[PDB]
Amino acid sequence: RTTRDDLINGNSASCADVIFIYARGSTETGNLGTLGPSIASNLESAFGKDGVWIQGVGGAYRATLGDNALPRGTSSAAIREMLGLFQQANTKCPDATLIAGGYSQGAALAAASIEDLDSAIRDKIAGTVLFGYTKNLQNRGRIPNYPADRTKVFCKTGDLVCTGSLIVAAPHLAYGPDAEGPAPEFLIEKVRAVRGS
Repeated sequence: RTTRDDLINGNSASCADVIFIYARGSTETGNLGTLGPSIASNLESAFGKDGVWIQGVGGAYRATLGDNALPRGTSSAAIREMLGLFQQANTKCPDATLIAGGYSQGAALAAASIEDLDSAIRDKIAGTVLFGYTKNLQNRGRIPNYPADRTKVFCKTGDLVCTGSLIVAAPHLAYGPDAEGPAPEFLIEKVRAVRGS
Protein backbone atom coordinates (compact mmCIF):
# COMPACT_ATOMS: atom_id res chain seq x y z
CA ARG A 1 0.00 0.00 0.00
CA THR A 2 1.80 3.18 1.21
CA THR A 3 5.13 1.65 2.30
CA ARG A 4 6.86 -0.47 -0.33
CA ASP A 5 10.33 -1.94 0.04
CA ASP A 6 10.57 -4.42 -2.81
CA LEU A 7 14.18 -3.54 -3.78
CA ILE A 8 15.41 -3.23 -0.20
CA ASN A 9 14.13 -6.76 0.70
CA GLY A 10 14.64 -8.07 -2.84
CA ASN A 11 16.73 -11.25 -3.30
CA SER A 12 18.52 -11.27 -6.69
CA ALA A 13 18.21 -15.00 -7.18
CA SER A 14 14.59 -13.96 -7.79
CA CYS A 15 14.89 -10.60 -9.54
CA ALA A 16 11.89 -8.94 -11.12
CA ASP A 17 12.36 -7.83 -14.73
CA VAL A 18 10.84 -4.39 -14.19
CA ILE A 19 11.79 -2.15 -11.24
CA PHE A 20 9.85 0.98 -10.24
CA ILE A 21 11.48 3.56 -7.95
CA TYR A 22 9.05 6.27 -6.78
CA ALA A 23 9.66 9.50 -4.87
CA ARG A 24 6.62 10.69 -2.91
CA GLY A 25 5.98 14.39 -2.33
CA SER A 26 6.13 16.53 0.77
CA THR A 27 4.36 15.71 4.02
CA GLU A 28 3.05 12.27 2.92
CA THR A 29 3.66 9.00 4.80
CA GLY A 30 5.28 5.67 4.05
CA ASN A 31 7.57 6.01 1.09
CA LEU A 32 4.88 5.69 -1.58
CA GLY A 33 2.78 8.82 -1.04
CA THR A 34 -0.84 9.09 -2.24
CA LEU A 35 -0.30 8.45 -5.92
CA GLY A 36 2.25 5.62 -5.77
CA PRO A 37 -0.06 2.71 -4.78
CA SER A 38 -2.07 3.50 -7.93
CA ILE A 39 0.85 3.23 -10.32
CA ALA A 40 2.23 0.22 -8.48
CA SER A 41 -1.09 -1.54 -9.03
CA ASN A 42 -1.47 -0.67 -12.72
CA LEU A 43 2.13 -1.80 -13.21
CA GLU A 44 1.38 -5.04 -11.33
CA SER A 45 -1.72 -5.80 -13.35
CA ALA A 46 0.40 -5.55 -16.50
CA PHE A 47 3.35 -7.47 -15.08
CA GLY A 48 1.91 -9.75 -12.43
CA LYS A 49 3.18 -9.12 -8.91
CA ASP A 50 6.14 -11.42 -9.61
CA GLY A 51 7.27 -9.24 -12.51
CA VAL A 52 7.89 -5.81 -11.01
CA TRP A 53 9.64 -4.29 -7.99
CA ILE A 54 7.96 -1.35 -6.34
CA GLN A 55 10.39 0.58 -4.14
CA GLY A 56 9.78 4.00 -2.61
CA VAL A 57 12.53 6.36 -1.45
CA GLY A 58 12.59 6.33 2.33
CA GLY A 59 15.61 6.69 4.55
CA ALA A 60 17.14 10.16 4.36
CA TYR A 61 14.11 11.40 2.41
CA ARG A 62 11.86 13.09 4.97
CA ALA A 63 9.25 14.84 2.72
CA THR A 64 9.92 17.96 4.82
CA LEU A 65 8.26 21.16 3.51
CA GLY A 66 11.09 23.58 4.15
CA ASP A 67 13.34 21.39 1.97
CA ASN A 68 11.08 22.26 -1.02
CA ALA A 69 13.03 25.52 -0.92
CA LEU A 70 16.55 24.12 -0.82
CA PRO A 71 18.71 25.02 -3.90
CA ARG A 72 17.47 22.18 -6.09
CA GLY A 73 14.09 21.06 -4.95
CA THR A 74 15.15 19.14 -1.89
CA SER A 75 18.17 18.17 0.21
CA SER A 76 21.48 16.44 -0.53
CA ALA A 77 20.51 13.57 1.77
CA ALA A 78 17.47 12.97 -0.47
CA ILE A 79 19.20 13.06 -3.81
CA ARG A 80 21.65 10.64 -2.16
CA GLU A 81 19.18 7.99 -1.02
CA MET A 82 17.39 8.03 -4.37
CA LEU A 83 20.77 7.75 -6.20
CA GLY A 84 21.71 4.84 -3.91
CA LEU A 85 18.43 3.13 -4.60
CA PHE A 86 19.20 3.37 -8.28
CA GLN A 87 22.67 1.85 -7.83
CA GLN A 88 21.23 -0.82 -5.55
CA ALA A 89 18.58 -1.71 -8.12
CA ASN A 90 21.20 -1.76 -10.83
CA THR A 91 23.63 -3.88 -8.85
CA LYS A 92 21.04 -6.22 -7.35
CA CYS A 93 19.26 -6.80 -10.73
CA PRO A 94 21.47 -5.74 -13.75
CA ASP A 95 19.30 -7.20 -16.52
CA ALA A 96 16.20 -5.39 -15.19
CA THR A 97 14.38 -2.46 -16.79
CA LEU A 98 13.85 0.53 -14.55
CA ILE A 99 11.08 3.07 -14.16
CA ALA A 100 11.16 6.00 -11.75
CA GLY A 101 8.31 8.35 -10.91
CA GLY A 102 7.78 11.31 -8.61
CA TYR A 103 5.18 13.74 -7.19
CA SER A 104 5.92 17.27 -5.82
CA GLN A 105 9.25 17.51 -4.02
CA GLY A 106 9.43 13.80 -4.90
CA ALA A 107 9.71 14.92 -8.53
CA ALA A 108 12.06 17.78 -7.65
CA LEU A 109 14.16 14.98 -6.16
CA ALA A 110 13.76 12.46 -8.98
CA ALA A 111 15.07 14.93 -11.45
CA ALA A 112 18.03 15.77 -9.18
CA SER A 113 19.00 12.13 -8.72
CA ILE A 114 18.57 11.20 -12.38
CA GLU A 115 20.37 14.42 -13.45
CA ASP A 116 23.58 13.36 -11.69
CA LEU A 117 23.25 9.62 -12.07
CA ASP A 118 25.92 7.49 -13.69
CA SER A 119 24.76 7.83 -17.33
CA ALA A 120 25.07 4.10 -17.91
CA ILE A 121 22.54 3.39 -15.14
CA ARG A 122 20.54 6.39 -16.27
CA ASP A 123 20.53 4.67 -19.65
CA LYS A 124 18.26 2.04 -18.22
CA ILE A 125 15.43 4.14 -16.81
CA ALA A 126 12.94 3.67 -19.70
CA GLY A 127 10.44 6.27 -18.48
CA THR A 128 9.80 8.85 -15.79
CA VAL A 129 6.46 10.45 -14.98
CA LEU A 130 6.64 13.52 -12.77
CA PHE A 131 3.50 14.93 -11.05
CA GLY A 132 3.19 18.59 -10.12
CA TYR A 133 6.83 19.13 -10.95
CA THR A 134 7.84 21.95 -8.58
CA LYS A 135 10.76 22.64 -10.96
CA ASN A 136 8.68 22.38 -14.12
CA LEU A 137 9.62 25.93 -15.15
CA GLN A 138 13.35 26.07 -14.23
CA ASN A 139 14.23 22.80 -16.08
CA ARG A 140 12.20 23.89 -19.12
CA GLY A 141 9.89 20.91 -18.71
CA ARG A 142 12.55 18.24 -18.95
CA ILE A 143 14.54 16.25 -16.38
CA PRO A 144 17.96 17.84 -17.04
CA ASN A 145 20.11 15.11 -18.68
CA TYR A 146 17.45 12.55 -19.49
CA PRO A 147 15.96 11.70 -22.90
CA ALA A 148 12.99 14.06 -23.35
CA ASP A 149 10.89 11.46 -25.09
CA ARG A 150 10.94 9.51 -21.78
CA THR A 151 9.64 12.33 -19.56
CA LYS A 152 5.91 12.70 -18.85
CA VAL A 153 5.44 15.80 -16.65
CA PHE A 154 1.86 15.82 -15.28
CA CYS A 155 1.73 19.55 -14.52
CA LYS A 156 -1.98 20.42 -14.33
CA THR A 157 -2.74 24.07 -15.12
CA GLY A 158 -3.74 25.97 -11.97
CA ASP A 159 -0.88 24.23 -10.13
CA LEU A 160 1.66 26.95 -9.25
CA VAL A 161 4.80 24.79 -8.73
CA CYS A 162 4.79 24.13 -12.50
CA THR A 163 4.93 27.83 -13.06
CA GLY A 164 7.75 29.01 -10.82
CA SER A 165 6.74 29.30 -7.17
CA LEU A 166 6.15 27.39 -3.93
CA ILE A 167 2.54 28.56 -3.74
CA VAL A 168 0.59 25.37 -3.21
CA ALA A 169 -2.89 25.63 -4.74
CA ALA A 170 -5.87 23.32 -5.35
CA PRO A 171 -4.88 21.76 -8.74
CA HIS A 172 -1.63 20.48 -7.15
CA LEU A 173 -3.74 17.67 -5.66
CA ALA A 174 -5.78 16.82 -8.78
CA TYR A 175 -3.43 13.98 -9.67
CA GLY A 176 -5.20 10.80 -8.60
CA PRO A 177 -6.83 10.71 -12.10
CA ASP A 178 -3.54 10.61 -14.04
CA ALA A 179 -1.86 8.20 -11.59
CA GLU A 180 -4.40 5.52 -12.61
CA GLY A 181 -4.20 6.32 -16.28
CA PRO A 182 -1.65 8.14 -18.48
CA ALA A 183 1.08 7.73 -15.87
CA PRO A 184 1.34 3.95 -15.52
CA GLU A 185 0.26 3.62 -19.17
CA PHE A 186 3.21 5.69 -20.29
CA LEU A 187 5.49 3.45 -18.20
CA ILE A 188 4.08 0.05 -19.22
CA GLU A 189 4.22 1.34 -22.79
CA LYS A 190 7.88 2.42 -22.39
CA VAL A 191 8.89 -0.83 -20.70
CA ARG A 192 7.14 -3.10 -23.22
CA ALA A 193 8.86 -0.92 -25.82
CA VAL A 194 12.17 -2.21 -24.45
CA ARG A 195 11.18 -5.82 -23.77
CA GLY A 196 8.69 -8.08 -25.67
CA SER A 197 5.12 -9.31 -26.38
